[PDB]
Amino acid sequence: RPYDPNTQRRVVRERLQALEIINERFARQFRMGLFNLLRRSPDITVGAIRIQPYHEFARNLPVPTNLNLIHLKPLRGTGLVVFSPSLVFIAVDNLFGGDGRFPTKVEGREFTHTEQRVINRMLKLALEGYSDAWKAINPLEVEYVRSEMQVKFTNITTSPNDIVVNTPFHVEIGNLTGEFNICLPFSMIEPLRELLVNPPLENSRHEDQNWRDNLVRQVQHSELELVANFADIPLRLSQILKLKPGDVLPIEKPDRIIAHVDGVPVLTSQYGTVNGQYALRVEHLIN
Amino acid sequence: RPYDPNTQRRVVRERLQALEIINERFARQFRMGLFNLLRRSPDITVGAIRIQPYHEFARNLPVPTNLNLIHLKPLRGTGLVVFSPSLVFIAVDNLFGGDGRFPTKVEGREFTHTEQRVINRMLKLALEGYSDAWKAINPLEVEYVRSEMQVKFTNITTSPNDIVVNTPFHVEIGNLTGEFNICLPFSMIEPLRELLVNPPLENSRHEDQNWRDNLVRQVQHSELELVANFADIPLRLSQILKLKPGDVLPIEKPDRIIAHVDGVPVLTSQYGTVNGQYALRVEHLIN
Amino acid sequence: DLIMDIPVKLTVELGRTRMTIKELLRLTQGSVVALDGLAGEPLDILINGYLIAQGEVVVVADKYGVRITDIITPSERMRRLSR
Amino acid sequence: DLIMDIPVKLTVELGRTRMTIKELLRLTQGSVVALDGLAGEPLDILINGYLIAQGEVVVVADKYGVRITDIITPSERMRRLSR
Amino acid sequence: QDIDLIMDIPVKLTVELGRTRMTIKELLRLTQGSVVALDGLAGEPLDILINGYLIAQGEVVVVADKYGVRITDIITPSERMRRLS
Amino acid sequence: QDIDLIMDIPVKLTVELGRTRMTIKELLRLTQGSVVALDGLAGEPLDILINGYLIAQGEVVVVADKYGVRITDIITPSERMRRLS
Amino acid sequence: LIMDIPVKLTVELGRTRMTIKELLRLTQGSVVALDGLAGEPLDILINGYLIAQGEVVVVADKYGVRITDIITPSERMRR
Amino acid sequence: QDIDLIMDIPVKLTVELGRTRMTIKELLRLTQGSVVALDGLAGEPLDILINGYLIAQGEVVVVADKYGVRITDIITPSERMRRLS
Amino acid sequence: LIMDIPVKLTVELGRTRMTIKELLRLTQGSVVALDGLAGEPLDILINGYLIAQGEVVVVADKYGVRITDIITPSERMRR
Repeated sequence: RPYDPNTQRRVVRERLQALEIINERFARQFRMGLFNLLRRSPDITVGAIRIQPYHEFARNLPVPTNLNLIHLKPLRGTGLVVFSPSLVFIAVDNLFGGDGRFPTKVEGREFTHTEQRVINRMLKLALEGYSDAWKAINPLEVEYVRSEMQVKFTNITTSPNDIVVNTPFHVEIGNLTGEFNICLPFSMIEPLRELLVNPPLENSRHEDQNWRDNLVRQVQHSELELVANFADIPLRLSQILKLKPGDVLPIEKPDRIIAHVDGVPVLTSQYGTVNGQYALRVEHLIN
Repeated sequence: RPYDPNTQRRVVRERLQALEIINERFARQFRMGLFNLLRRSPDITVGAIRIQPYHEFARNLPVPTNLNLIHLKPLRGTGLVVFSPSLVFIAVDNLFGGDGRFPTKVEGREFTHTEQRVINRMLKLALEGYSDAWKAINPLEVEYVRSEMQVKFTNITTSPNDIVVNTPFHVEIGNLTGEFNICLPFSMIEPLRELLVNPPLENSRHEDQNWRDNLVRQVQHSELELVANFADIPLRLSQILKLKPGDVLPIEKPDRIIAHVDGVPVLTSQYGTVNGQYALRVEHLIN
Repeated sequence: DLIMDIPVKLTVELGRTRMTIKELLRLTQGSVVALDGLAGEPLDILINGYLIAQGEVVVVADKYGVRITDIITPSERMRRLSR
Repeated sequence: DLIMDIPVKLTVELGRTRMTIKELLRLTQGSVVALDGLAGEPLDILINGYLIAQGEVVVVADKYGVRITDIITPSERMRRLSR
Repeated sequence: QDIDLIMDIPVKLTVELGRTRMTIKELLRLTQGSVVALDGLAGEPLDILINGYLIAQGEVVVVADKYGVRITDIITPSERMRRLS
Repeated sequence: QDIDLIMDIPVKLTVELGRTRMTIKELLRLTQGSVVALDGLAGEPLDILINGYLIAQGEVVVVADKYGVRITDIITPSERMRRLS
Repeated sequence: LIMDIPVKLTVELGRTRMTIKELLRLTQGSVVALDGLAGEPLDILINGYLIAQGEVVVVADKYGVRITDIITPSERMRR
Repeated sequence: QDIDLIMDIPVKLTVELGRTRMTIKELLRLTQGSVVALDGLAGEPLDILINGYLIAQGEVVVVADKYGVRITDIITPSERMRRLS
Repeated sequence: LIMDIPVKLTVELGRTRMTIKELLRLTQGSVVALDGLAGEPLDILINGYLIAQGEVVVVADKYGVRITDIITPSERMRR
């Protein structure tokens, strides 16, 4: 298995359960909105969050389909929500009156203006659900930018090998079924990677003081190892192999020695002798 | 392989990915504008950026064709955008109503006034896309100058062997296909050669102080080799061959010695002896 | 022995002490702490965090140096690490 | 030896030191730095960046000169460059 | 006297699932196939300590096939000496 | 005390793809056909250094068939001593 | 006597020679070319001392070095 | 101290198409049929000097079947010591 | 003893004898003729001392000198 710059991956194996729960909550807002709109009860199965290069995602995306760009302040970049012909078909059929027992294929014809308007109607609802799911974890301002036909026309990422995240959703209304995806570049969530790795927390006021107090009150007394390096000399394997008792290895004048824990300097001191012991007259702790 | 002044080439092997991305963005503005104008969805394939002498480009240019001159402040010179009979034909056919299933050859007839007018309408859109693609990287003021028939009538470069850059574009609308090129003398981009070699950067404010602080805080401490030249004597291979221990080689009076890294002087000093060591009493560092 | 020439970082340690957060927090200018090592007891020789031998500081003609006393002594090493 | 007559730039070096950007930044008028070379140790003879031999500065009748001691000594050169 | 001037100080934390109390004769008989129970009730919070000192209580979950403690409460002196005794 | 009076001063910068920790017995057995892994996770930023000291973190790309580092962040003291330990 | 001591080693892929000005000009997204050719055997360095040469391979989702050449100081002075 | 009181003073300029770096062993083998390359990139500006001292950079053309340099830039200290090293 | 020492050498294509007023008059695009004839064998000079003569060829997209004549100091005093 060779190494290539084409694999420009910040490969992820964490659970991303914060992303999972926020996707579930967004699907929840979308379900309530879609029940309100189409007068029918749907079910959204949130598929497994997928991590794949942009080229692979574009190839897997069924052409033709509808794509739409979102700008998410304060994060720089763009989101790539993709709506399938199947879901726009089901939505328009249910809105205009039908049973869906007579599906029609997609022949490459561009979507009608009415179909685009229905797409916008469901798109603003999806964006509002996206935003109100986000602001629980982190306040994000999401706004629609423009619509696109082909995936190669979205220029979502600088490189086709750029790593991206895809959240799929399977929306079913009765026997009617469809799918739609939400695509975000991994650079969108690089700054908040740790936030999305850890699960969201509900308490926001009590903890802020109870732990800042209790943690110091209890870590007040807990023993930790420390080692002070009095000297520092460089040698060689030759001198180490020939190292025999009775020789002297030169050392410069140590004006100050460093006491450290597991290597990290914690304080500086001057060595000395007190009550028959190797004592340290400290000067200050490194900040 | 001999050397000739006729090969007056500043031959380029760099990626010029800044030029590639700016060409892609210009093609993007052109695509959106052409969709707005001709009421049809085109696709522009940006061909490989070509580096060739002006005579070779002129020979490769299919005569007859339309050429147009641009002045790009503050850069001195001219751009040489060339529009093909194929694209002007497709544009006029789509504007005036047609399918393109009945193409007509070019018989050397000069373009009609209507055809030149359609050319101007596509040309101003192309120039605006050119400008708004440029000002992301460097603000360029591009303005149409005049139109020309034959390539030998453009006098774009002083010499036919002058090295030039060509950006080709293949524009397809349905089954209809055509091509057009944008030609720039390499002298136009001499000053910004490094700017076009390195990729464009998005951040423009935070970095401007973050890294000013951070690089000095961190390169605050990093070791570097330095050697001081105490003396300087010239010799010959004869004296080097006859050089045997026990001789003296004369040296003038060194009033000041130079301490340098890898050759480049970094400071001047006076030699001396301190605590049993060869010490340097520095005077100043060369600026 | 094709790896004959490799630089290695030597270090010495005086001693350690049971020493906690609040009492190190209380440390200020002139504060004194003690270590396990006895006065005149040989300091410990390590490299990159592993014991090698023991040695004491010696002042000869005003220059400091370290004079070693023992060897790695694997049985003694076993005894030391069994702590 | 058809290349007998070719001028070559000789140079000497006193010593080097572990010295960073801020320490040289702190250097001002009268500042002093040290080198690895011992007092009275022979300076190093190089030409265009390659060691040739070693030599010491000698003052005879008030005129300075360099008296060499060693030869290129390829084994010693191997030992030196293996550092 | 400073508050957080020791901003970076690495400490070692551990977690305990129960404690027991018996003599050497009950452990000399412990070999392969010998199991011993703990007084810790099945489901009570794991005891989070640092450097072998009591810190908190909290249960244990699995994250990406790895143990991870979800703390619930900090130890007060009232139950600290209860744990001591 | 000056700010940029050393305007020209050539330095040597290097980049590290991971660090390891083992003894001589694990390298004396290293010959042709012997491979060794590094603790560096496959995909973490390359460690940019200058003159053999820590500078930045950033990934590696290829430019005109040549290695080239795209830096992302500097090292701050917090993770500096983390790298040290 | 020296049976076991862990050693600190790195693997190096670039040695650009450059002054501080195009460090000062560096920002984020800034790409500097490094003299190491893509595919040239990567050199193995232990505690500041070069030992081996050999390219890079990924094993079990981990970085690793596939070594080919080792020491022979005849190729040391020119580097 | 005068500005242009040396109005007439003939000097010798030269131009260099590249510089190389090798030992005597690589030139003793240089005879008829032996060719040597230069580090100078094919197309970079010729180095204009006077009296063996760096002046400027500029390419070379032919005028009336004769070499002639077209200068483009005069050397600044920043690249002067870069050329030195 | 002197087996290996890298040397500094250049190749020269012009020796215009000319004073400073028509250096002062020089600007961008200024072309000065040089006595070297186009195609005349180019002289090889090593650290300020002429050795060889021979024209210029490009090899592997690199500058190079195709040498023909070498030393014979009989052609030195007139130059």
